[PDB]
Amino acid sequence: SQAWQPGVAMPNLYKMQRMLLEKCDLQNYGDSATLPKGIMMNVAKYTQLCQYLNTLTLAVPYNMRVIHFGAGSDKGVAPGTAVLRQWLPTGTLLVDSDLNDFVSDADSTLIGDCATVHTANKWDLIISDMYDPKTKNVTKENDSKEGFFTYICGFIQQKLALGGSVAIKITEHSWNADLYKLMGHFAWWTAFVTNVNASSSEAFLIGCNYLGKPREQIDGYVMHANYIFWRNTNPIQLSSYSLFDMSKFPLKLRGTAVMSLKEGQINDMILSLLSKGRLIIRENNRVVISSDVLVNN
Amino acid sequence: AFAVDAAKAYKDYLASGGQPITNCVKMLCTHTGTGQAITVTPEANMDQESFGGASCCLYCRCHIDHPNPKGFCDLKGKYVQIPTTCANDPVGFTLKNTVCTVCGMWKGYGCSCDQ
Ligand SMILES: Nc1ncnc2c1ncn2[C@@H]1O[C@H](CSCc2ccc(Cl)c(C(=O)O)c2)[C@@H](O)[C@H]1O
Ligand SMILES: [Zn+2]
Ligand SMILES: [Zn+2]
Repeated sequence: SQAWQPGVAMPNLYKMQRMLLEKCDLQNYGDSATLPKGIMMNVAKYTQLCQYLNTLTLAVPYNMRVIHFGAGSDKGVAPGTAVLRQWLPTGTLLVDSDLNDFVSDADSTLIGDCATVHTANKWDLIISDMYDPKTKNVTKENDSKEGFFTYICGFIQQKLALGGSVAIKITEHSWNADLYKLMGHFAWWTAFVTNVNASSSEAFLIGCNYLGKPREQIDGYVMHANYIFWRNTNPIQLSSYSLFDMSKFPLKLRGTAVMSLKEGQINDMILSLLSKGRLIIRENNRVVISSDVLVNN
Repeated sequence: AFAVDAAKAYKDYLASGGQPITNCVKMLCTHTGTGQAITVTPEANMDQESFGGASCCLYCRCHIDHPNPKGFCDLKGKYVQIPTTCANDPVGFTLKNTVCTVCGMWKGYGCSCDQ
């Protein structure tokens, strides 16, 4: 019955194991889903991610603020941004970014390494597709990767509003232990595999309703080993089925309350509202962004 | 007085038999929408495909200025509905056709204001 869902989320019992890290060997490696005529993998993948995010308790305020890293394709367009703009309520402010130049439907686009991106405001949702194929080296030890993952971890801790959520792409080899540890700072978390791309070790690590403190203590090396163990022992049938029913696709505008509060004012009552998708804590000023430019000869 | 005329160059390359611009971003949708030409969310009907607007704009895709004093783009950040029979070349179709300002449909592809 998984074939009619948008994808498969890591079952909770697998999160509780203490597996050793193994090589990822997917039974359905190299199979492919049959996409609807003329639909790109990236559109299908983001559509299924958004369909799954519709099932979670995302905070959806007025003036929602969403930022999308890794949004450029090698053809210079932004398919994932186009799906996000379709999904998010009209009037949502959407910013995207990538190392390479591209044209986008986002409200603003920054070109450069994500480490150069700075924002004045906090954000309600962070989406990342960033990935370096140089990490797929099967001939060497699979350790926690830094690069753009270091930026993402700091960016969550500094610029994600309390109550906000994230979806960060990982793979067998493209992962970071601190990012898994940060999943314990949300009210709930999972690793989500799209049904269209189930032949790949990619998943989106989803943190749902940021609390700004450790709710649970997660060892990221162990948790990534748990993720691979799940993938190794649970073949996922490739499926496009959910792409053909878009009647309920748009994210529900919940009008979630936005409050400004200071560290000492976050009590158990506030933490409960945050945990239920019913509160966003940040300022509601102007959204201002920038990219650092290195000047040289 | 010199200005690069990319619209003419693309039309002429199309007439010469050149392959249309590819990788326009086609959306999944119900295909039960209003059928209007350029919309805030995908609105294709049964006879249309919906595409991300920026990917269908000649000036966006070629990295050149938009032909307007303030340089504004009518497509970027929106979705453009393209008749399915014309969806092999969305850029050419947006470039060659006009939106009716009263009903929002493409003239000759859904506009019935003249009947
Ligand atoms: N340090 C860094 N800073 C900023 N960006 C970085 C980065 N390191 C890697 N990236 C970027 O991550 C992206 C991974 S691919 C995403 C994608 C988008 C659209 C399509 Cl259509 C497809 C596809 O072909 O399926 C794939 C690439 O665009 C990379 O430039
Ligand atoms: Zn344009
Ligand atoms: Zn008309």
